[PDB]
Amino acid sequence: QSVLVQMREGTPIGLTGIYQHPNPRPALIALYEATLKELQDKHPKDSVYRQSIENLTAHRKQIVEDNEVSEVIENKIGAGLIEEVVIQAHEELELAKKMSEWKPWEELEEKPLEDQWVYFN
Amino acid sequence: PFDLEISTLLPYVMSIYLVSNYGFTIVLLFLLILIIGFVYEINTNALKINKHNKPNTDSLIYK
Amino acid sequence: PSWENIKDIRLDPKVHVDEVYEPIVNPADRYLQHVSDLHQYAKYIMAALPKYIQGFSVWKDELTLHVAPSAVIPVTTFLRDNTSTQYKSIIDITAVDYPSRENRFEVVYNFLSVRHNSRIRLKTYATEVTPVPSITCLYEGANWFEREAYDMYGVFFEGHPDLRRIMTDYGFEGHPLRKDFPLTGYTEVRWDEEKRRVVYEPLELTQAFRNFSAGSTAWEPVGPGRDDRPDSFKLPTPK
Amino acid sequence: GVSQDLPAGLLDDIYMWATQFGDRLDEIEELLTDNRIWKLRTVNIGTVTAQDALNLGLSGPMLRGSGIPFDIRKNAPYDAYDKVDFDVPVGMNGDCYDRYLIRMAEFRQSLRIIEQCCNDMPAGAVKVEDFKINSPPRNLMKEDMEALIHHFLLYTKGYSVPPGETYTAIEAPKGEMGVYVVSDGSERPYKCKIRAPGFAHLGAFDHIARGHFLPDAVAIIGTMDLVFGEVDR
Amino acid sequence: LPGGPVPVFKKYTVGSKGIWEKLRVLLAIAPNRSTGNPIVPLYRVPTPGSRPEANVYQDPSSYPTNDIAENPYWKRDHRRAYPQTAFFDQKTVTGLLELGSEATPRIADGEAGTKALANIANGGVSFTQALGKSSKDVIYGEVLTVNGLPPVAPTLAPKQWKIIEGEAAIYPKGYPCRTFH
Amino acid sequence: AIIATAFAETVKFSGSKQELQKRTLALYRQFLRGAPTFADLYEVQFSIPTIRTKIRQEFERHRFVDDLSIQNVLYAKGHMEYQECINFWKQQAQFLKYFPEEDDIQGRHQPSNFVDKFLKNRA
Amino acid sequence: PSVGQDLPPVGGYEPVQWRRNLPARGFRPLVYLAALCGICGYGFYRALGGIQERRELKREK
Amino acid sequence: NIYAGGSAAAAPPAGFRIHRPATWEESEEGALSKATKYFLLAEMFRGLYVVLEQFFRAPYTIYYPFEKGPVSPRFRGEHALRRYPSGEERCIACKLCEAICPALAITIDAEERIDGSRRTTKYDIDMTKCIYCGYCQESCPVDAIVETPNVEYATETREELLYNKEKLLANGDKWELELQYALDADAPYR
Amino acid sequence: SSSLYRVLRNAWEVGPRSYWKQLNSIGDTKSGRLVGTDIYGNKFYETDHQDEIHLRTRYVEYKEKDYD
Ligand SMILES: CCCCCCCCCCCC(=O)OC[C@H](COP(=O)(O)OCC[N+](C)(C)C)OC(=O)CCCCCCCCCCC
Ligand SMILES: CCCCCCCCCCCC(=O)OC[C@H](COP(=O)(O)OCC[N+](C)(C)C)OC(=O)CCCCCCCCCCC
Ligand code: SF4
Ligand code: SF4
Repeated sequence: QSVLVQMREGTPIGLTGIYQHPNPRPALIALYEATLKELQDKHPKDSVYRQSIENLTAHRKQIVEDNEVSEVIENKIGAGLIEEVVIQAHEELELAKKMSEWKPWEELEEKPLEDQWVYFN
Repeated sequence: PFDLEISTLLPYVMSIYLVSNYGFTIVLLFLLILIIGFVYEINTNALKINKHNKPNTDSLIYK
Repeated sequence: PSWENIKDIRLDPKVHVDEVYEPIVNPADRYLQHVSDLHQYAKYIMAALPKYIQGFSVWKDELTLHVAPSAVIPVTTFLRDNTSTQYKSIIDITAVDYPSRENRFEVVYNFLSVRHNSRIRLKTYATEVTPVPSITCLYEGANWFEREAYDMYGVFFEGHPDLRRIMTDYGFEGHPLRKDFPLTGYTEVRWDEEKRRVVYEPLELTQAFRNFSAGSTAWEPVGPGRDDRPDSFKLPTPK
Repeated sequence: GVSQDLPAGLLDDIYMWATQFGDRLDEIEELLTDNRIWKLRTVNIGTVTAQDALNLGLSGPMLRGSGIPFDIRKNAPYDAYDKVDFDVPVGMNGDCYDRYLIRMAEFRQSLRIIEQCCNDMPAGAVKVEDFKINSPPRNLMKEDMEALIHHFLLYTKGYSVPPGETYTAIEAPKGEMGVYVVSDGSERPYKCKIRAPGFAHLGAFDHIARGHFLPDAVAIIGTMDLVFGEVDR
Repeated sequence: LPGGPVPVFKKYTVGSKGIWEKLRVLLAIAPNRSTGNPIVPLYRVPTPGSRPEANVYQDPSSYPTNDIAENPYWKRDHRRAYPQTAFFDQKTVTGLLELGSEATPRIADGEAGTKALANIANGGVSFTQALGKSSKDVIYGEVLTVNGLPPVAPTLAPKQWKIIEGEAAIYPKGYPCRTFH
Repeated sequence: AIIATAFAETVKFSGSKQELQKRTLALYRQFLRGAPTFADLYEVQFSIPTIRTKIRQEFERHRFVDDLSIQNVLYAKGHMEYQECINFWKQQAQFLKYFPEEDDIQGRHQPSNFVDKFLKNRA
Repeated sequence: PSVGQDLPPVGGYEPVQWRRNLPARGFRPLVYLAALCGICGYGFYRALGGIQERRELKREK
Repeated sequence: NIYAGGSAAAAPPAGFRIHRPATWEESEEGALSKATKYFLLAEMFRGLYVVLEQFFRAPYTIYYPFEKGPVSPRFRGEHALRRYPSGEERCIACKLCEAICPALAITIDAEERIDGSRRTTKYDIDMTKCIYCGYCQESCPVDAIVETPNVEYATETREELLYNKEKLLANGDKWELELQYALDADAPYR
Repeated sequence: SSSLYRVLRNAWEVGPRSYWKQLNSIGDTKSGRLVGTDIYGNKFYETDHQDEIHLRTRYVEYKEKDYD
């Protein structure tokens, strides 16, 4: 399937370039479930990154599942308007897709030198 | 072709008394035949230059 | 209701204190709670990307992440894309040379999340010839900055469309903001009458530059000073 | 801090100017705001979407032209702007006309600042307390041995700054302007760097000015406010 | 409404007089507009080189700093009380995850605790191994927030916006600029 | 700055020496084709083969450079100089920086031996 | 102590004008159009009356 | 409550949602009333009448060689080396004006003279690299060099614009009556 | 102000010979009160009159045809 994350033409909104997004919450909860599924499948359960984004998107998805109207969920979420929120959930989905390729839970590959990181005491 | 009409309306304006009631209708018909070619021109937007500064109409469909 | 009958301001009772009272307080004391919050945030950021973050430093509500050059692009994307961070706007990026280090230049990136009202710094390193990768694929506004950091410093940004000089002369040989380059430089300009063009010549002054840095203090002018580290983030003494 | 004290009778004068400036700026607003020529010449020119205004590094009146409510003197306040009450104008369409309308109202808000600071001005010292970072008064240094020593040292050598690094950003009327200074610990800065606000604006010119006509490449220069002491230095 | 229109006799401007004032109340757009010129006896009299206030002027100061005898300067200097850059390696964060903290030390047997510190100080354990060995309560207490959520990017003084809508706005309805307070 | 300048190249660093040799080969071809354009463009006095032999000589300067990384910075600087020269951004007074000795004989009394250098103590 | 400085008045200054002073001036637009049609139509009255008078003069000559 | 993460109390304000723009049919103006303003150019005539009002008011121009503009005593122009009462050169060669000058305009050589008093042999200012910051006047403890409010000294050669000790002693001679007026009003504020 | 009555009444007060001299000197017609004279010889005047803008009150009448 395919999902819409940002209207680039439609009913105007306070931000320029964003417009009003029809049916924000099904797109929102589907984008959440994609983040949950890919993040559970491809990251190790020890890692702190996986733990907090699983908890974070579980918290946001709980808020979106509970309340029925738009203006109250966007107060409980804490981010901007829900068009902007759908852009953010999209963005963290793409981030969680990139992190499985980059694999950052490994120990660091390039250790610094001792002469590196000195600043005049 | 608009200039040539404006100089074609110049013989009439000097003889407007002589051709009473008759050359009036002929000049009406002449001007109306011109006006429909003019509304062709304004419906085609021939003299307007568009802008290729499109605001990215197409939205963000994903996956 | 006239402009001659308007009252004057200059004769009226003006406020008069015999004595003003201003309490004295360290301006570093107002930061301390937010500086502790900034500590906890940065410890989380290091625990999230352990492969890519070598260190951090918190000065006084100023956070700096300390990252390798091959680790530039994976950290920056995180700072853009994670919802907790959202450092959308690039502010200013530049370089500083320490000639005493083996990797001469360090490259600093400043970001601002206008959502969370937060700033962040990202410091990497680069030698004169080895590069640091460019974040201009992420940010449309970064490239001019990167390119400015080119011409003054000679730091390279691999993967950069339109890397060349900016805000120096076109035929300029050298990189100005660099400790081996002298102040007045190498060349000068005059109008040769013969050739009927300006000519670029080796440098010569009618008054020599006199620096007065020779003659600074011989007493160590400031102390070590205190610390803003909270009691949670320093190592416990045993027993 | 400040160089020296105000002259003796300036505070009664900045009021007398403000009372008439409130009308002198209504009048400039008349033949531009509702001119159909000035409107048509500036309606969809220079349109900046709110997500592109951040990637380009744009700030001040150009970021607040495009919808996003951010200014440093409210968000991260400094220099007693918290104590002074004002409002902020922020446009909705990213055009040159909402970048115009928010400039026209920051005049209003600035005149409000001037009035609220003329009324609430306190007494006291105008420079910092101590004579190890700025000079004593000439009454004192001709009498005081300590203050003559401090006067003679703050000008030959200067004061010394603790070793460190800072980026301090405030809001110029052009937009966010900051400075990144690296302090050696000596009395000369190891490194300074201004972030010119107009540098990022002129660097964002060809992102916006594609597809516009040639007259509309000039009214867009006037909104990004290029003074060029900023952009190159 | 507090800053609204005031008439032009409270504006310190040369204005008009006589029958020519009655003429210009007719021929005007708004009658309460000044003409721009300052009043000559009011604006800048006496000139700045001849002021009676310059004879009486004396250097200002505040009381706990101009005090002749109670303060010493070392109590009230803050240039020399500057704080330092808290530079943290990767290995000192492993120390903070495994040794503990000074607020909550997880260290017993201090004479053996120094030796327990020393291998981390030499690079015994790794940071990923420190995160894996760490308990769920430690990870949710000090790395994460206590609910299990990532810490929000901190700001010093949060700003809560309030849009002014009615007649207190700077532009009325129909103009594309809003005031945000 | 979405789109780039006309004769631009995204700067890219090659880990093999033979790819760098191919790129400097292509770059000499690009300078050498554009020398009639430079002679027309900067209104110079002399002939096109002097520009071409200047281009050859400036590559003759850096032939025996060993370090690939230094060859890489040297290539990037040379392509930037090409992009400035071909787009007509450099002017004729900075184009003729490259020819300081051709335009005029500086004068008599060129010091070659120790004695002529000594009589003016190196000037 | 701080003597000889400039200080605000003890009562404060009067409030300045910082609101927009743009009052809507003019008649209604229908008044201007009705006046326009009246001025025009009286002009057409005098003009076409003069044309007919000039025609009678041409008859006489 | 507790906020999510990516989430502060910076929620959107009450009323950050726009209202939908009005169509043509939901407007209070008639088509005839609106288009009378269109074809009879209403606000154009209003802005025309503004500058017609400005035709009938007083201009601001002053006539320059006959009427000068504003002066505060703090104002800075050309340079002057003052003298004591009963004529002594005031410059004790302390080099403080040289050490502070941000554009390196000052150059001084100093020698002990026949009296054993410390005086300048050579004092000099380049006025082509002076930037008029007034630090040289703020720095002098004797108050030997000042800035006279003369700006009308524009020259035709550069050689004339290089001021040695003699040109500046002649200035501090010439302007001394005026520098009295300046430092009677400035010296408490310094 | 820029009225004709002001230039007319100042031309009447100053007198026709000094009017012609001030007209060859400046464009304005000014009536002052002789505050003092210069050591170089330059008479200075200050204006009482009500319709005077700010920075118009004081002026010089020079001596030479070539003035500085
Ligand atoms: C020298 C001869 C010049 C003639 C002017 C040019 C042609 C006429 C143009 C029509 C504009 C007009 O006069 O409209 C009249 C209106 C004032 O009416 P109102 O206050 O808005 O009340 C209307 C309330 N209703 C709608 C309920 C009825 O505008 C003005 O006066 C603004 C000043 C323009 C002055 C022009 C000079 C004429 C003197 C008028 C003094 C009242
Ligand atoms: C679409 C257009 C519709 C017009 C409807 C108006 C009807 C008004 C009735 C008045 C007639 C009248 O009584 O005036 C008659 C007048 C004067 O003639 P006279 O010399 O006095 O007559 C004497 C007869 N002899 C000569 C035989 C002795 O003549 C006219 O031509 C003026 C007509 C009014 C002008 C209308 C113009 C309308 C605006 C058009 C904008 C392009
Ligand atoms: S003029 Fe002043 S600062 Fe300069 S040498 Fe003389 S006394 Fe010193
Ligand atoms: S005014 Fe400034 S630049 Fe000029 S001599 Fe004095 S200190 Fe130097």
